[PDB]
Amino acid sequence: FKEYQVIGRRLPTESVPEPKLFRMRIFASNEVIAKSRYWYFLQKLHKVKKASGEIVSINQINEAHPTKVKNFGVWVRYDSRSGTHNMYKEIRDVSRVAAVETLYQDMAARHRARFRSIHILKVAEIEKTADVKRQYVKQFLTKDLKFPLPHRVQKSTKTFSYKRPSTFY
Amino acid sequence: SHRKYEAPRHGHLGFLPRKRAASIRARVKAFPKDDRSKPVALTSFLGYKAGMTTIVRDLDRPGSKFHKREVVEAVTVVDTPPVVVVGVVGYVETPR
Amino acid sequence: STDSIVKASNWRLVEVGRVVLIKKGQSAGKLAAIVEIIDQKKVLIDGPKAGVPRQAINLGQVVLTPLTFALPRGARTATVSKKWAAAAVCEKWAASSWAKKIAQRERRAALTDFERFQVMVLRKQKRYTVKKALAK
Amino acid sequence: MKYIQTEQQIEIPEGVTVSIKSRIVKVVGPRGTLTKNLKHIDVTFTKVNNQLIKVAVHNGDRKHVAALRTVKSLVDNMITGVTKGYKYKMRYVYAHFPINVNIVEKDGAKFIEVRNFLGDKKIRNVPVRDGVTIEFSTNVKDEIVLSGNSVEDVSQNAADLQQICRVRNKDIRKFLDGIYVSHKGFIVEDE
Amino acid sequence: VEPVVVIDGKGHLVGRLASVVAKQLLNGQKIVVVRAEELNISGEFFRNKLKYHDFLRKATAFNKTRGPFHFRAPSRIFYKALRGMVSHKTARGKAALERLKVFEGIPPPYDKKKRVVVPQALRVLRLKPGRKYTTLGKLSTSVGWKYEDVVAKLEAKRKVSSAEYYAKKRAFTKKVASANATAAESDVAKQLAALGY
Amino acid sequence: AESHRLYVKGKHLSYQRSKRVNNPNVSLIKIEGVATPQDAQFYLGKRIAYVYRASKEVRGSKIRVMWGKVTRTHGNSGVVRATFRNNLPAKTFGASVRIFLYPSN
RNA sequence: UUCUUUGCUCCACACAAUAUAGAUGGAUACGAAUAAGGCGUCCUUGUGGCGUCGCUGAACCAUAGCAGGCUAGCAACGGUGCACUUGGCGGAAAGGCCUUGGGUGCUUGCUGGCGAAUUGCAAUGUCAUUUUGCGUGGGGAUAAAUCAUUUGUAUACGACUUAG
RNA sequence: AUUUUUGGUAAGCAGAACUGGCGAUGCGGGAUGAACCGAACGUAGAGUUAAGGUGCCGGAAUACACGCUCAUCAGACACCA
RNA sequence: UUGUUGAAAGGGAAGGGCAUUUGAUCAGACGCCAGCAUCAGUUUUGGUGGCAGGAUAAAUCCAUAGGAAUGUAGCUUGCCUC
Repeated sequence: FKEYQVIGRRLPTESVPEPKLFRMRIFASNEVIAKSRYWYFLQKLHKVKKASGEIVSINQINEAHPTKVKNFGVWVRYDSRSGTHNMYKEIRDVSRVAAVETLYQDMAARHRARFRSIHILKVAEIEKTADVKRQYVKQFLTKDLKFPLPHRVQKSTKTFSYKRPSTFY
Repeated sequence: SHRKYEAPRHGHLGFLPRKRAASIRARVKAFPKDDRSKPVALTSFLGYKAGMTTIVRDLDRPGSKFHKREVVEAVTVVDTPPVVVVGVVGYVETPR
Repeated sequence: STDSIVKASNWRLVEVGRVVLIKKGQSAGKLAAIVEIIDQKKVLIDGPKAGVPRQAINLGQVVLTPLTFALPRGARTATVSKKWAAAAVCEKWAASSWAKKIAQRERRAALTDFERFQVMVLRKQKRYTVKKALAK
Repeated sequence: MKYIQTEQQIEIPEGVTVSIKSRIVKVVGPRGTLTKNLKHIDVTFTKVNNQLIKVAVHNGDRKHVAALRTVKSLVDNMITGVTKGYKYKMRYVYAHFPINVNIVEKDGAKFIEVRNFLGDKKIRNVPVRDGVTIEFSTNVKDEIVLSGNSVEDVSQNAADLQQICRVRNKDIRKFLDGIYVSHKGFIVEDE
Repeated sequence: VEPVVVIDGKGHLVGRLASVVAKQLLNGQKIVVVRAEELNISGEFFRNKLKYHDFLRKATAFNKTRGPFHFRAPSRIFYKALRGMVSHKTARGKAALERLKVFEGIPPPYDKKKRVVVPQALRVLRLKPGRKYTTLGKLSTSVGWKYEDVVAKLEAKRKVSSAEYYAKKRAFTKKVASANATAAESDVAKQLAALGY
Repeated sequence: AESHRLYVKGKHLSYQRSKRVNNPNVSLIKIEGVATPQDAQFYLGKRIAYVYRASKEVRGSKIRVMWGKVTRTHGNSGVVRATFRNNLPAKTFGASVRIFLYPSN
């Protein structure tokens, strides 16, 4: 995935000079998707479609600090089989994009919600700890954390072994 | 549709096939459980069927209608002239 | 007894300080110290001296090492490089039974055909003395 | 959630030993020796003080951390079994037919013969598990006290004795007849 | 690599091992499996019992002889699971299964031969710690196989004699490792540690 | 002294086939001790021979030889494709072939 | 199993075949656990202390010489074949494992001295494992079944059980 | 046969609209199948792909990555059972 | 359709297609089968070099301003082997 700034305006028809330039923060694997999604969302907010408007700028946005561990509190909306539901999940990751693709995977895994049936309402980094709601994140926010990895499964590149392989670590 | 009036099957389905027992001897397929304490002795014994006769005997069966009463029973006799030992086979237990 | 008794289970803890040998990747056999665990399966590792970039990596591609050193959590590449060189991680690693077995594989791979004939000769010269010793 | 790590504290009394290797809890105490292998659970024990032992589960679960507290329970039950032991009091409840219960011997095996339960001709044989001792206690009419070390030995002996005297083909709410565990407790007095 | 491979079938998943062995035999590698009565299946004893009873009930109605033969031995349960993964009706398949032998325990010649494992078909390496599994030693006997504890006697004898052998081999390898360690600090040993050997 | 080997041990796995249909012109050969297409690319263009023994002395010897060369790699797991001067007979699925170190580098 | 001698067999040779599900350095032996062990060491001998090891067998052992010739030695008191003896151990398919002394060969542990071409620039460039009858020259042993006849514990016919 | 659609509880039923198919069509795939998917075909070589897959049968990763699920009636690929 | 001889194959049919092995067989007496080098057409698989752009990458790095915690060293009160 990638995060893209998409500024589209509206078609400048004289009698209407300087249309109000609407910016988005689309999550998309390339520009051809990032611009198609831009139009999809702005067709749900304003009377304008790709014919009646124009993309004036598309610019990839990178991570401010792409090696600081961050608690991403993401607000999301998804079409279920029966209805639609607004969710709040908390990803812990190193980039906004890496956190979002983990959300898309853990939404697809836990509610069978595929790409077409998910809207990313917001992806806000949680400033101060004690604002982290979910325990599956508050686990990894404990002073002087350590934990083993029992049952270390090494993998051969050959069919036969001679040693009776161990699972120690 | 079903038999209309259901009766039990003719014949036991256990004594099959009903072919001619390959040998003419009897072929003991199971011997007793082999007690290791009590003295050594033969289990089974070969012999020859001679014929059937009648017997009369008193009947000790308390509760029976014929308690302490003569009853006729059919009996079959087997000629059992002493059987001569001529060998000994050793059998090892295997996964077959 | 009354010193009761527990085995116990000795493990390599996934902590801040744990140097980890990268097994699959562009690095593939370089050291890097863990600075911050993300979530049970994912870590943050920087090997400034070995020359692997500060990256968030999956745990299938790392092997925990017996060696550790006191690093503060989420410490940058400069702080890592100083605490690393202070503790002397590279020496404790090179003076391992495992590092030696990696150096043995890469050496016997980088052996020549003439040096293969030489080692063969020398092993049989050794073999003469050891079989004289095994007899007595 | 898959709980990163969770542990349970197991207290060890003043004159008992706990020997754990690979998952065989062998507790020794004043009463005697109790063994129990927990090779079915997949946890880790760690002696901290020779008087506390921490049992732990790494990357746990709902079904996994349930067992971690179970194994703390079973190991405390073993320490209780050697320190104080167990003692189950059962009462004979009969309406008309008095229950004739005594401990007989058959090839040196320790059985409990139950005869005249609802005037039943049958002689019910409850084999006493080894480590369990039976006492037909005086001072309480129609009582039987199953004492020893391992709770699973005492409890299953008491249960198997209750189960054999179940009234068949009746209203079990009128025919309230059989030997029922009144009390479950510890052997040592001052309690 | 070897002319004949010998696989210890203990602590192995039936189907996974069967697939590995089925490919080896078609590629033309002679294999014997031994300790076939310590094979393992995923899921509790009862599930695989019911799976078998569902297989038992499958017979040719009009003559229960010519119907699917239900072989009860752990060696023959493996053979069924492996013959499934080969085209046994074809001459290549017949020849492929001819390269295989399976035994309940480790008989002669194989009693004193080296025994390999197949890490991608080990229960310990594969099944999630917490899941319950079967043992072909218990299942096979519950469905008909009679020789559970004949094999337990013959294995217990072989393991006593092979423990004596190992205790002698190890006691010796102490002398060989000690004399090889007292061969170091020699001109030859330093030249070998330079070349890497 | 014991060893005399100047080829690698190949094995004739199968032909180039669909799920059903087979192509008997391209024969799939598994080389001993190769893992990936990268490791396999050493053996690209090499000369593979299938040495077999008949009962009739033809022109000095009872042994006959069916010649081929490695064309290219196959799959993800270091199998190669070989073309033989005359196609292989298919009864040799699992028979060993010899991968010579001819046209060298 | 024959004495018409010349037939049967076991072992050794040569020979004329006959094949090959496929040798082309070695199938290199603890068991048990895997939220645990291996090996070494210690001795209040244990579910014990202290080391160490793993993270693949990419190992280990074998590993030179006409596909391995002929010869002079120096150093060892070894390694390793071929045939023979010692005591044994193995029954799950033990048909193999040890283990004596000896002998006789070789040894690349190390210095020597000759030989190899012309298979012509590659052509598997032939060396393995069976099924063998074929003559040699030595050891060894010297029968049964079937039909026909007979019985009736059996029998459609075969078969089965008998008898001579 | 997708879509629109009438009768009919319904139908592998009856009857329409537009288009595409079978009929008259082999080939790769859905195990098998007139109609589905992919592609339409002189005789060969080489290369690359479609739909579909790559534990073993079976050519092709017992690939990598994040989760979910333990079922004494698990689940497993559209038309399609 | 049958007999004999000769040859071959044969685990609930046989026969057929593509490919080769094996056995028998037979025209081409005037050619058969290869290896290498340097080239052309096609195409697969590396290894390296020079540039372009983006937030003239974001970072890391260095300077600098402010701040906080899962609070570093010290500071302090408690149990006290200092």
